[PDB]
Amino acid sequence: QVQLQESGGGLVQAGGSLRLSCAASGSDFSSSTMGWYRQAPGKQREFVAISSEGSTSYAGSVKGRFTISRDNAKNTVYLQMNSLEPEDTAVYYCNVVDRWYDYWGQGTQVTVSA
Amino acid sequence: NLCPFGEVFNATRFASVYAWNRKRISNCVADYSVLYNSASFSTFKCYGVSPTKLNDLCFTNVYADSFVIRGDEVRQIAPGQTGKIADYNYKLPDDFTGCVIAWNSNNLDSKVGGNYNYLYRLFRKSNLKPFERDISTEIYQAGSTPCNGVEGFNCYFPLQSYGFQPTNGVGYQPYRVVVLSFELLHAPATVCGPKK
Ligand SMILES: *[C@@H]1O[C@H](CO[C@@H]2O[C@@H](C)[C@@H](O)[C@@H](O)[C@@H]2O)[C@@H](O[C@@H]2O[C@H](CO)[C@@H](O[C@@H]3O[C@H](CO)[C@@H](O)[C@H](O)[C@@H]3O)[C@H](O)[C@H]2NC(C)=O)[C@H](O)[C@H]1NC(C)=O
Repeated sequence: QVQLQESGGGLVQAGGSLRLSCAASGSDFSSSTMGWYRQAPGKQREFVAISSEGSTSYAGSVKGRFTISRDNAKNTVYLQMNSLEPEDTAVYYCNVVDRWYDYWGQGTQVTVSA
Repeated sequence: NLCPFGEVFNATRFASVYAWNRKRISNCVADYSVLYNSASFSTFKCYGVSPTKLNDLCFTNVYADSFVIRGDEVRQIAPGQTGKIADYNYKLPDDFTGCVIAWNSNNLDSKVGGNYNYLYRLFRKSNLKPFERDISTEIYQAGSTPCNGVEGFNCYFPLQSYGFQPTNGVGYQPYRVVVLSFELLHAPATVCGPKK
């Protein structure tokens, strides 16, 4: 079956940085859709940054702060999370969609203090 | 031996409608009788073929299309429907010969405080072609001003969560849907029932 390796996260000071990664194995990830969604507690899960094959795409509050990259060679998507604010505290889940299914990560907690 | 119906109906993972799963079923024998009779399935409606006459018939290809939608939206899995699921997520053809099977899965596909794993596409520039699958995530331009990859005023992210809670009423509950797609060509037949 298909698995996803979430790595990164933890506590940071406000203004700190982080980098999340999510590496994909178990399928063909040619032209696939990879990126991150976040869920602050009691709120709906909302998207953060995502690359489908046509376009990459960013949430409103993270433009200029967060950057999404992938190398197709290692089947890994990266999220460089700069300029972190205590609003950004959420569980961050990577999303990978191949030709057959959408898959989710287990979630890495990211917490920002003031 | 028999066609693998365990693998499609009792699958561990069911996909979101925008990212629906197509398993191809060929070169085997299929008893549809046990499926039609089962009261597990609330919806079992067939288009252009009788449910009685399933084991008699012979088809060139049979496809199993499976996804999770809202309970209201099961209406849209029919030929010639319109709505957010039929226009932007999963489209049947006008000449669709085949069967739509669905059942409630509130107990598996909802958790407390919402299941945000299942999504649906809310906007697209065109309606989908039949059996077309869109997993694009570009920001939808709803206005005159271009989007620059950012969720903005008239710039919207196309995938919306169902967020299934168990406290939702039956219309807003998770239903698993399997679509059996019988294709007939001038090609030779691959899948017949037990009686042929
Ligand atoms: C889809 O799933 C239902 C549920 O069955 C479960 O998942 C299957 C893949 C198997 O792993 C099952 O062992 C598991 O329970 C299947 O229907 C069910 O079939 C089983 C037998 O395989 C039935 O068990 C029996 O129950 C009767 C009385 O209840 C006993 O007398 C028998 O000795 C035996 O224990 C089970 O009740 C039945 N459930 C329903 C809802 O009818 C189904 O076969 C499967 N679909 C396919 C095509 O595989």
